[PDB]
Amino acid sequence: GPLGSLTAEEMDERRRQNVAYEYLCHLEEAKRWMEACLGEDLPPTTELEEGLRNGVYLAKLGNFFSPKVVSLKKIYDREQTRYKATGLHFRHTDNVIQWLNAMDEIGLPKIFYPETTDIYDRKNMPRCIYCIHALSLYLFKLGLAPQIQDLYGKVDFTEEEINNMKTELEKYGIQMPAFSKIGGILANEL
Repeated sequence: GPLGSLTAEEMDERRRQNVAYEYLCHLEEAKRWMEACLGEDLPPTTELEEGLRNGVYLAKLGNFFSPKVVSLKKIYDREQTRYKATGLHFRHTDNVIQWLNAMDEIGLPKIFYPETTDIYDRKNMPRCIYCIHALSLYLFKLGLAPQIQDLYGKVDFTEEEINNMKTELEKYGIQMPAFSKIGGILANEL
């Protein structure tokens, strides 16, 4: 059975940083929209990056709408048991490559062509989240898929995480594009 404790406490009022708090908050949404249509107990925000890095989620997303472009039974029994054990065995990444090919379904530009080098990095992977956000309008373009809503700022976070966020994107130079203007390239060059 499940477990847990009973505690609650905070420091700041609303948040510490705007850019950082925006990043974390975004993740909380990316999972809400994904499960909103799919329907499955997904991991938390602090572990989200740990669940997305796995190709298992890369194929599941690239198969939920385009199960053709993506091979079948690519996922490792969709259990990710061996993963939690130690981590990636240079086999899960395979599912990632497929997801990248899914773009060929419509012929998206290069701006939406994330590399595996970023997906196989348990420290930085903005192109991953960002891309997942654009996928919303993508399907909504050649289909009638739902559109992600914007309401970041309803779920607070820790001080060590938020502060660490802006930090990781202060030296590594994490490209922070405008989520408001994502479908501006593919729209021009159809």
